[PDB]
Amino acid sequence: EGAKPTLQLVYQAVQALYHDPDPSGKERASFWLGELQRSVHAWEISDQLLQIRQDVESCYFAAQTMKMKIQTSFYELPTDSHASLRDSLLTHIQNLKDLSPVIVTQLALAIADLALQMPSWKGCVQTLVEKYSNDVTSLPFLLEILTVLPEEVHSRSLRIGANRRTEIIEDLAFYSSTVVSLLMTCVEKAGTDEKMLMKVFRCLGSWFNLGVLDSNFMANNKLLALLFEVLQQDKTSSNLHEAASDCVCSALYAIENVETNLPLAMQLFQGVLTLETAYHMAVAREDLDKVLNYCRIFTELCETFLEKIVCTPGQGLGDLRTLELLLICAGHPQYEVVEISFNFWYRLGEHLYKTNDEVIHGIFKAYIQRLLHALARHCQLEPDHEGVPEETDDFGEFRMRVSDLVKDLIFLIGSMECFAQLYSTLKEGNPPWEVTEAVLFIMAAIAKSVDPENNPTLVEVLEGVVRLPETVHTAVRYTSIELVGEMSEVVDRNPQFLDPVLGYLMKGLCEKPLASAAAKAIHNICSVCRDHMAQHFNGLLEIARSLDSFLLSPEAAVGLLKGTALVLARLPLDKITECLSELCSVQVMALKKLLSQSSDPTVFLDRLAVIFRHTNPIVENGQTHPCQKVIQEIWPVLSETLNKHRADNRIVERCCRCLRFAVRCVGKGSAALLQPLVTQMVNVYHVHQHSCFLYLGSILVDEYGMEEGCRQGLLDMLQALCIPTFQLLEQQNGLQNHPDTVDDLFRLATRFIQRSPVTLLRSQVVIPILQWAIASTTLDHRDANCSVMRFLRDLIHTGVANDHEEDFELRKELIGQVMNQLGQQLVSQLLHTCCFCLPPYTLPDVAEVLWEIMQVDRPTFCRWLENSLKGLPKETVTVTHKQLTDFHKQVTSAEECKQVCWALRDFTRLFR
Amino acid sequence: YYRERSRER
Ligand SMILES: [Mg+2]
Ligand SMILES: [Mg+2]
Repeated sequence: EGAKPTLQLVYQAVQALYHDPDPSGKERASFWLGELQRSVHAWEISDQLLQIRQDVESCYFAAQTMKMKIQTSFYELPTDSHASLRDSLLTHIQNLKDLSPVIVTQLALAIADLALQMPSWKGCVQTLVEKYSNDVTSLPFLLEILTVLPEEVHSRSLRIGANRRTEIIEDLAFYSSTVVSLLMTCVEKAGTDEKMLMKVFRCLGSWFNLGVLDSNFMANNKLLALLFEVLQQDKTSSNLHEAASDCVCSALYAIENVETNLPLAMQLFQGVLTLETAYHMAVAREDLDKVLNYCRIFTELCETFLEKIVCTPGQGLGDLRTLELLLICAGHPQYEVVEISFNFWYRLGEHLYKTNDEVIHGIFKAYIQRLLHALARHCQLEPDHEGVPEETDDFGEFRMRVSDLVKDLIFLIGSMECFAQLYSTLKEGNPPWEVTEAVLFIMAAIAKSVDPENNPTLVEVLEGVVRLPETVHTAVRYTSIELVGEMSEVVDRNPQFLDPVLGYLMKGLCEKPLASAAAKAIHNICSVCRDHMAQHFNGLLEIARSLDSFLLSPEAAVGLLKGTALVLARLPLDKITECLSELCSVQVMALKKLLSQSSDPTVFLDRLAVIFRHTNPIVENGQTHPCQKVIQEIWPVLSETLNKHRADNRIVERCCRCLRFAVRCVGKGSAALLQPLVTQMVNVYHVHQHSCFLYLGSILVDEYGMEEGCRQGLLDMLQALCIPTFQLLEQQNGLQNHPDTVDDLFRLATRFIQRSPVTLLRSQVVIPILQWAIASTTLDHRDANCSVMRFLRDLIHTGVANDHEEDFELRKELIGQVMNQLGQQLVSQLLHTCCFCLPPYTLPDVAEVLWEIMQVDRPTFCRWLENSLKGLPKETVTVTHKQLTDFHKQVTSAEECKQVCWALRDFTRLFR
Repeated sequence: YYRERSRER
């Protein structure tokens, strides 16, 4: 025998899962039931719970458990028992077909997943239909099985091979005639049952999505006529409407090429056009369910025929009546309707942009302005709105979505023509405030893209904005400020408007809800007009000093400092270093105050960061850098602040971020900070392993790696930082638990291998780094994997790069040692992670590493790759001999790195 | 969110 859980124990656990008075008692039962599902005991327990049929809770748990075991643990079943499990599942769904629909889907999903993994069940669709089609009570669950079976063909949670999946799809296509014939019988029998038609529609759309239905046979098929028949009738409920809408969208989306499926395309095209009457009927009854459904059908129709709309507009399947349907939907007062079609308008603009033909553009010009006219009305705030427009709720994100869409479609109208059009509608009619606000919002979207040569109509709009009194609505003042920020180029070309614009932005800067928008606009004027801004610099510094007392958001304050730093860099070298110590002291003194106290230096660290980041003056003739002097004044308080909050990863992160831009700004200068910073970095990293010290070290190596006097100190820093790093990675699941450490470690190693490779390759710490690099390729992490692959790529490239250099033969020899001891292991680990461990996003990075290995020694790579292919688990025909052979041929006989990537895509696809 | 790195080259 053996220890097994008993039926009484699981029934008591299932009851406790739903009905335990102690709320912690049901999470205690949930944990144990989860342990049961992942155990070998779950097979028999689920079967017996489904045979007893005690209640809905126990039967649902058993059905879900059966599904999970079949899709995750099918190897636990002996092949001898596959047929017994199928018969049991078919028996269970028969007995429980009326107990609960949610139980039936789980059993249907189990039957589907079982068939997909049981090739001995040949023609399962045929056996299922000619066993249950004659019983009207068995049709509901028969359709459920036939609905979820195509869905599970591409289930990520199943991991069937690409070769097996091709067998499945062409076997399901062979029986597509019988499932279509079953659906026609399902509408002849009980065709008035609304629930029956929904099951017929969901099954039809599922087989459309799989792409196995006959196009010409479905074109002349009554199922498609019934589909549009119910979408015309007003009496159809919301459930049947959604089922029919999804199926029409599935049929339209199933047409990937309009000429191959021309008879079907014409039938669908004619069908949706007849739904316009039903659309207006749905709008009159305020049935927002159907309205959104029709807009999805309309949007998908234009998506399916987007090629014909652009190629032959106004003729045949390019008939512009399709766009007229979308413009009708754009007229609906609810903005949730028009935003359904926003993706199509992007594609239309993208395709119209490709065809560099202004004659084709002119065909659609009217349709875009007609759409833009509707989008401007949707952006209108309510007439009783209080303050500035929201930018974080549903209506705020919609306005930002419209702003991006108008920027991408404005070329079809002409930015200059559309800008003056919106501005002319503002003078006449005495518009309400919410209308003037929305029109100003659209104008701000296209202001950056209008040619600033036609000054008259442009410079007079800017002139009218600064003359706005404070009596105007807050939202109108808010949007007008952002418009000025977008018109920074018209100010640079007409410099006489600088003072009126700066003055107007000053007033909004001194108001609370306009402070952020005014700081953003001031920043835009600073970066664009930084030439003739030396006069207004003194005023900017005054704002930079008393910056903290302005009710500015952290982003607005940083952006305001960025603008002041840009105009400062254009000043003479004397005035730069003079004003820089002042602007930093107001942040330095505040940092000293925090050392005598909540005390959160994040704000003042970020303010020092943005100052160093954008203070890049033209230093020539061997002059001293103005920021170097300020770095030595700033260093002690930074080191003091860093040592206090050394345990807080967030504050340390902002400290190193400020130190990053400080070193970047000065460059090889400020070498005095090398010894005290590196010393503090190693000491703090010994107790608290913040990965940002590895990144900060990479900046030092990137900035001082080429100077021979620093290569030893940097190598000592690397050997020092690697001791606590390896202990962090040697822990169980250390790679998965510390991915940021893996990321920043090979950022440091990459900067080392490209600034001083001979120093690293001839050291002792390069051996553990190489071993961790090969081990880190298994880590499923976007930033970590990109950093590791980049290191391996540049490490191997060292034996090829700069063949003109004096030390080329030494690098070639040093890389040959790495190739001999680790070359075969690297190719095998790279092939292993691509097929089993990593998602497809890593393939271009892996391909670049494989490409570099072929550059160093191509014939030896052919041998290493042939070995890794032979010793590869060719099982999920998982990998045929021709597929192994073609892969080795495509990689080794590749002339570009792209060919290695394409070979990885095809080969790696076989394992998922 | 507070962690910021430099982009690729
Ligand atoms: Mg040289
Ligand atoms: Mg040299």
